[PDB]
Amino acid sequence: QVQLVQSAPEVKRPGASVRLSCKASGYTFNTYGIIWVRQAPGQGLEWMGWISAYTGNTNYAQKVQGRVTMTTDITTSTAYLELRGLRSDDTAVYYCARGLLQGAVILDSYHYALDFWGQGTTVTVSGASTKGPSVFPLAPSSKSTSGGTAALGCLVKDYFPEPVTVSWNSGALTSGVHTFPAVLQSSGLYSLSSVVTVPSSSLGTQTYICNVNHKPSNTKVDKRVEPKSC
Amino acid sequence: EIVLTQSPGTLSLSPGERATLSCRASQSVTNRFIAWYQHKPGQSPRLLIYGASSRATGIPDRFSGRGSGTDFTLTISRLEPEDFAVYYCQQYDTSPRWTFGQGTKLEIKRTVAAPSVFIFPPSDEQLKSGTASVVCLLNNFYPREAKVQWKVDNALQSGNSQESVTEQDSKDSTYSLSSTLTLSKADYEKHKVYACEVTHQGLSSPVTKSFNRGEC
Amino acid sequence: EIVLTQSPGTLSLSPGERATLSCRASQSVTNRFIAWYQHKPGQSPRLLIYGASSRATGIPDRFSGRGSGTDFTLTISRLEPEDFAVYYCQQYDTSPRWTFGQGTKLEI
Amino acid sequence: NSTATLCLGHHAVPNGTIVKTITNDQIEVTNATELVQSSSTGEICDSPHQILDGKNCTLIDALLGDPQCDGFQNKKWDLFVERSKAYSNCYPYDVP
Amino acid sequence: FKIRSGKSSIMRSDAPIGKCNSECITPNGSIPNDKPFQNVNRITYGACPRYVKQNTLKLATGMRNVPEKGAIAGFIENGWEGMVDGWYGFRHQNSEGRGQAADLKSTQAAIDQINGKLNRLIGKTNEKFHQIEKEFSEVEGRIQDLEKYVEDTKIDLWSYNAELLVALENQHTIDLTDSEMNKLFEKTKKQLRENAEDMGNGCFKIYHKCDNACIGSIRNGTYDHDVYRDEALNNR
Amino acid sequence: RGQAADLKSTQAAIDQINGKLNRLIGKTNEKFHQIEKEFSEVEGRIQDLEKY
Amino acid sequence: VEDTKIDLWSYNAELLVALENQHTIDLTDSEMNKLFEKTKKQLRENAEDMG
Ligand SMILES: *[C@@H]1O[C@H](CO)[C@@H](O[C@@H]2O[C@H](CO)[C@@H](O[C@@H]3O[C@H](CO[C@H]4O[C@H](CO)[C@@H](O)[C@H](O)[C@@H]4O)[C@@H](O)[C@H](O[C@H]4O[C@H](CO)[C@@H](O)[C@H](O)[C@@H]4O)[C@@H]3O)[C@H](O)[C@H]2NC(C)=O)[C@H](O)[C@H]1NC(C)=O
Ligand SMILES: *[C@@H]1O[C@H](CO)[C@@H](O[C@@H]2O[C@H](CO)[C@@H](O[C@@H]3O[C@H](CO[C@H]4O[C@H](CO)[C@@H](O)[C@H](O)[C@@H]4O)[C@@H](O)[C@H](O[C@H]4O[C@H](CO)[C@@H](O)[C@H](O)[C@@H]4O)[C@@H]3O)[C@H](O)[C@H]2NC(C)=O)[C@H](O)[C@H]1NC(C)=O
Ligand SMILES: *[C@@H]1O[C@H](CO)[C@@H](O[C@@H]2O[C@H](CO)[C@@H](O[C@@H]3O[C@H](CO[C@H]4O[C@H](CO)[C@@H](O)[C@H](O)[C@@H]4O)[C@@H](O)[C@H](O[C@H]4O[C@H](CO)[C@@H](O)[C@H](O)[C@@H]4O)[C@@H]3O)[C@H](O)[C@H]2NC(C)=O)[C@H](O)[C@H]1NC(C)=O
Ligand SMILES: *[C@@H]1O[C@H](CO)[C@@H](O[C@@H]2O[C@H](CO)[C@@H](O[C@@H]3O[C@H](CO)[C@@H](O)[C@H](O[C@H]4O[C@H](CO)[C@@H](O)[C@H](O)[C@@H]4O)[C@@H]3O)[C@H](O)[C@H]2NC(C)=O)[C@H](O)[C@H]1NC(C)=O
Ligand SMILES: *[C@@H]1O[C@H](CO)[C@@H](O[C@@H]2O[C@H](CO)[C@@H](O)[C@H](O)[C@H]2NC(C)=O)[C@H](O)[C@H]1NC(C)=O
Ligand SMILES: *[C@@H]1O[C@H](CO)[C@@H](O)[C@H](O)[C@H]1NC(C)=O
Repeated sequence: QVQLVQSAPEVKRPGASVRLSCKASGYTFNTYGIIWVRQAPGQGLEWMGWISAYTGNTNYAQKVQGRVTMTTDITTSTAYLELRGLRSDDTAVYYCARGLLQGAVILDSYHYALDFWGQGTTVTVSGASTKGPSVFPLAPSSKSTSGGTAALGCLVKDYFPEPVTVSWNSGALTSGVHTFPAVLQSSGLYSLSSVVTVPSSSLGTQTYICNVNHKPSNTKVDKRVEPKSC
Repeated sequence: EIVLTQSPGTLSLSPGERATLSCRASQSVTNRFIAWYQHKPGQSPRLLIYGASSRATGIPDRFSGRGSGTDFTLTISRLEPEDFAVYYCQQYDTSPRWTFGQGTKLEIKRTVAAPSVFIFPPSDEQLKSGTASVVCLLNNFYPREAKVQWKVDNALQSGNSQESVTEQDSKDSTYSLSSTLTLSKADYEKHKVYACEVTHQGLSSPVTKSFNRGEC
Repeated sequence: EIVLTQSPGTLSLSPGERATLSCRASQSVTNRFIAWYQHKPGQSPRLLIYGASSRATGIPDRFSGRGSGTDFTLTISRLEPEDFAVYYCQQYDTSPRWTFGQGTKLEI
Repeated sequence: NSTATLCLGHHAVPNGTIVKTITNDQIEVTNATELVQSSSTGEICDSPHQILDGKNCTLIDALLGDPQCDGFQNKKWDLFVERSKAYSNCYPYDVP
Repeated sequence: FKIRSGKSSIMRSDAPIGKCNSECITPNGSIPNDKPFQNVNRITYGACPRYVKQNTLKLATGMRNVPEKGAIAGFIENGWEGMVDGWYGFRHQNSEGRGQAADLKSTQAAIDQINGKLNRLIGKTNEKFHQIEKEFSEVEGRIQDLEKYVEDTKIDLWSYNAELLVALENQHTIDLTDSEMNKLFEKTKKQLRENAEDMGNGCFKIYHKCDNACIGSIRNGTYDHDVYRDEALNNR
Repeated sequence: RGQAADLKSTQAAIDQINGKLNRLIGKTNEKFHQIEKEFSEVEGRIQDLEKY
Repeated sequence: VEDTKIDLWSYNAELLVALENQHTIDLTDSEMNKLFEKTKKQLRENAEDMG
């Protein structure tokens, strides 16, 4: 079937240049153009530019006219987007949807719209050094914290860059597990918090341990969560 | 350029109700352009309605599009759990250009639910590092509108906290929120009372959870 | 091609009676074309009506062309023995093509 | 020989349609679109304009309250489709 | 009762009521709202095409269809039926042999012009809800004559406008498609300069040693007059 | 290097544009009495025709 | 009604006359230019354009 496969997630330093790839399968590549649209964190979709496979013509957004260069390759149906002079605002998820039919006259509005979309590639641009996370436990509170509900968690702090994968008790606990989206701290290192609710009686019976994996740093840390006693 | 404005920005509606989403054009545009797209969290955006009213292949017939000139609308009937997402609206300039829309969020399902509030004091190890983090957690609360105020020795603190919210939970369609207060170790030691106050629609009286420094 | 259908194929009238012939065109024609001819047996065809309603030079005033669009008519007032013949519909188009008609016979 | 040749040409279709220029009545073209709709589905579609089938009642008859139109009482419509089979069963009425 | 200023209206028709979606409604039935002109019935409700008396109006979406007849020919009076990859192209008879290729850029430029024209015609929709009635059951004298005249004059004026638009757009289409080819001819002439001459027919008679690479260099735009210049021996 | 602009061709184009503009911007429609589109009430046959 | 119809028809006729006249002039001149080009092609390198 018609399918679009994008490039891999990338991490870049401010002022560098990044190249992104988009590959087309099934439909004849030369007939339709490739159109790149990006989504900044907490922002709507934003058009960047359009490249044609039939013609070499390119049109770029006004905000990125100077810094953007787009290319096409017939063999084998590969579209390249190069962004230079990367800035912190360029951190976003970049998509590559199929574009207008550049082979024949057009009456259906289907070719005048973006139809088949790629998975998207996440580009994070920041000057921070890659850093493994530090895990600090969030202890169950005294007074049982509630009559029958106990809350415990793990704080994942000072990690760069995303993603982190957090599992509880090696996947045994899947009920009530909440993993909040990361927040960018002022220092530039992401921070995250994961919590889960367990019965108050079970606090003594079961030991609760949170597992944190950070593939970019190749660091995996497991911390026991226990109620503090004095 | 041709800026597009999307009406209502957030819409809440129980399953099985018709929904109308509005896209307003700064200038008149032919019905040929102005297509309608769907974005599901963590997933690539999808095309629902191309042109003005035509239905894209594989799109349920419940989805319908309509409109002319400045005003364009998307109507969904028999709202099912697959439908809940963010929706976008776009058009085309003669030299290829695609102005998109701000984004209408269909956060939906109802049953006002009271938040469960818990407070977590900083660990001693983090204190050894020199940075202290106090965490206030709101669990299983609806609607998503909630206000958390930080009180240190009955003193309001502004600008020293950050907040993070989960998406709709599939099981109960509830939200969860976390507020983190970041302070230095010396500032943490300078005060003994730490509290977070939560005001919510479910709670008639604001609920405050507190701890005393060096006292468990 | 453009097809002109004449009517009636055979018309029998008494001498001294008006006769009306009808030619319907497949497609609309500007009155600048569609002309009417006469073919007495054993003789060369004669041009009666050129244009749409203009008599040719040296044609009796009784012959009267008329009509517009799809339908065109030729009316003969006070039919006389000279008039017995077969009458032919004609059109014309930009690339010269003179599509004729089947013909109507006056069995007076 | 060291002399080649390069010809510049266009495309043609074996199946040609005919359009009208300003000057020539008949000029042949490859693909021609039709700008005039000259057909009907045969059925009046209910969506997205609210249609009320008049059935046996004219709008005036429904307004008056002729018993056959009892069903149409207090109804909202966007296009009342009056029907040719309209008949009245009540006191003879003339409306200036 | 309630009297509201509104867009609801009434229509006299016997057509069945079905289940479907269509913006335009006419007494015969619902008709597509795409095509800019219609010839079904003057009575309309909704975003309906303008009514014109003409049955078929043809808007050209392609260039003039010129047929074709060892040797090869050019745009002068011949048109290659076999060319299918693109609208305009280059054919060649070099030492290796005859070959055919298509210029993508010119084809898509002309097609884009046609596309913009088409977009300006088909997309528009005229929204009209409540109107006069043109079907009259009885003879009413004065008022009937006026409103009948209104619709008749409106129909005639719109029909003339439609014919003018169609003819003008067709003429522009044909002129543009021919001009694109003539532009390709002049560009190739500039690039060849001293090493070629127009052979009457569209075929450029070029006198220099050309391999397949030479033809490729002509089309992609790298044929340099200096590299092949010494073959100016043409005159001698 | 230097630039000198041909005045003759420039003014030929300007003359043609002047002609078309002069044809367009001198319009006067002297039409006094007409019908109205302000209706404080609703009438029926006349109003529907007047608006159309 | 009559005034509107007369003015609209008159404008349509004026536009028609203008456009058709322009087309006739363009057609007549274009044929001559094409004849010049064909004569040049036939003469080949035997003569130049005198100006
Ligand atoms: C010549 O110029 C015309 C006018 O602009 C262009 O117009 C249309 O091009 C498309 C092809 O992409 C065709 O649109 C299709 O029309 C169908 C309606 O059915 C009619 O047409 C078919 C022939 O296509 C007839 O067999 C049929 O009886 C009807 O007369 C729709 O059903 C299509 O929708 C979708 O259908 C399938 C669903 O599986 C999809 O896969 C398709 O991709 C499509 O999206 C579609 O709307 C249409 O026929 C063309 N119109 C005309 C008048 O020809 C031509 O593209 C252009 N051609 C060239 C070579 O230049
Ligand atoms: C190439 O082979 C194709 C077969 O695939 C043929 O293409 C068809 O050509 C005809 C003629 O252009 C198209 O038919 C229709 O033309 C109507 C009016 O034109 C004439 O049509 C016939 C045929 O000559 C005449 O007898 C008649 O008197 C007319 O003068 C239009 O009314 C049609 O448009 C509308 O048709 C229906 C009916 O109302 C509507 O529902 C439609 O929506 C549309 O609005 C149509 O244009 C036909 O479209 C062509 N088909 C295709 C697939 O292209 C060619 O004949 C053939 N060419 C050669 C040279 O052999
Ligand atoms: C809108 O308007 C239509 C048309 O007027 C109404 O439909 C009519 O409804 C009445 C009531 O049911 C029908 O009256 C029946 O007539 C039958 C004989 O009619 C036949 O012949 C006429 C022509 O003379 C045909 O038009 C018709 O189709 C028939 O073929 C009787 O046999 C019926 O008697 C029934 O009841 C008795 C009870 O004692 C039984 O003994 C009988 O066996 C039988 O079951 C009855 O009298 C009338 O025929 C209908 N007309 C049509 C055209 O269908 C709609 O009701 C009206 N309203 C709405 C909302 O649509
Ligand atoms: C959509 O609905 C409209 C409206 O109902 C419909 O248009 C109408 O069609 C009828 C039938 O073709 C027209 O009535 C004709 O009028 C002409 C002119 O007076 C007559 O010449 C016709 O006579 C026919 O029958 C004769 C039998 O002896 C033949 O000798 C003769 O040659 C004709 O074949 C016929 O009475 C009517 O005028 C129109 N218009 C209106 C406003 O009613 C239309 O056909 C429907 N369908 C479509 C696709 O639009
Ligand atoms: C233009 O087309 C030619 C067709 O052969 C391409 O190939 C080059 O041909 C020149 C001939 O002088 C050689 O010198 C080059 O070595 C050839 N290059 C390759 C990669 O084969 C040529 O690449 C094309 N140029 C462009 C810019 O696309
Ligand atoms: C449609 O046919 C009629 C003749 O019945 C004619 O008046 C009209 O010009 C035709 N429209 C065309 C050929 O576009």
